[PDB]
This record gives sequence, structure tokens and C-alpha cells, in this order.
Amino acid sequence: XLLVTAGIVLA
Amino acid sequence: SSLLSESELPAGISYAEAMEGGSRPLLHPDNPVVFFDISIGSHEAGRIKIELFKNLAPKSAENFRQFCTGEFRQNQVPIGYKGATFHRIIKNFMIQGGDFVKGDGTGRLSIYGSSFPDEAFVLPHFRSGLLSLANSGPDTNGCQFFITCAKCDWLNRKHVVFGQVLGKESMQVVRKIEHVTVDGGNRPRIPVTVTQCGEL
Repeated sequence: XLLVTAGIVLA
Repeated sequence: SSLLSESELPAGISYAEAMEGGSRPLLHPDNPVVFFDISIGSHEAGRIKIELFKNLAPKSAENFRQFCTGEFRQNQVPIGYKGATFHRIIKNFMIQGGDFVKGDGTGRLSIYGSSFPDEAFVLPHFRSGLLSLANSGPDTNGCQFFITCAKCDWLNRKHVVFGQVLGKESMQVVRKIEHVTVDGGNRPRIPVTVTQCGEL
């Protein structure tokens, strides 16, 4: 999907 | 709730106001204004100027600011955004960068230690052109950030919005970055680099 993470980007 | 609704926003942060900005802050007179000069591959794209909302998010602003000026030393070596990249680009959503540690989204370091807590979630992700902290869950801010390319309020209360780009050129550069060709992991096929950065 549309998150803004650092390491394990999720859907 | 500390989160302001879109009708409660302070003066100085509408899209129209930000696009009329120059090199001085609009939200509070003591906010720093920093810049990135951007290259896309071998091609200079232009400069992004950014007001950092020290008045609302001082720790987040100061961390970013020091990484722009090269003021912060790790093991007596200056470290920061010079030469850093935008490693994750999602058209119509946001551009993400600032992983100067690893260049791929796995890196985390701040001027405070490995991470720093979330400040108050005052501003929503209400429009394009906002600077916000990338993280990996509660209280895991480090060096990475994103610039919004659309409204994205599903990020509210999970990421601190701590700045805004200033001036039409800045947004034009953001849009150039947003539209570069990416691989299946949303990593640009040609690097997008901060070749120089600092404080105005």
C-alpha cells in the first residue's frame, strides 16, 4: 500500500 | 487532540502561501530555512528550499537542520544529507529519502542517538509539499524523511509533519523527482542525489 517506513516497507 | 483540523491551521502554511515563499520562514520568524540542490542522474534539477517548523517540532527540525549543514559528527566525521538520495519514490504519493547510512531505507541515525521519539502530532498531511518523518513505528525517527506529493492523511498521528517546501521552483523539483522511472521496489533507476545542502 502507501506507508513511509524505514526497513520493511509494507503493502 | 493536538492534531489541528484543516480549518484550524496557522497562517503561513497553505500551498498558496508556501509557493510565494522565498528564503525566509513563513510560520514563525525563528524557523530555519534549509536547501537541497538536486541532481537526477547527471542532470541538475534545481534547488528545494525548506522551512523547518522549529516552533512546532524543534527536535525534528534541529536533527534535519544539522544533517543539512554538516554540523553533526559521528566518530568525529561529519555526516548528513550531502550526497544522500531519494531511494523510494511513489508517484502521486510522496518522495522518500535521507538514508545517508545505507542508501536503501534500512538506515537509521539521528543527532540524538539511534532514534528519537515522536514530537506532538500538530500538523496533518493535508497537501503536497510538506516535510514529514519516515519511521518504522512509534518513536523510531532517525534520518529519513519524505516530502508529500499529495494529501495523505492516513499518515496522521504516525509521522510528524515538520516543514514545508518554499517557492514554485522547489515544488517543480519535487515533481521532477516524483516522476522519475522506478523499479519494482519504487527505487529510482537513476539516482536522485542531494549534491549540496545547507542553511539559508
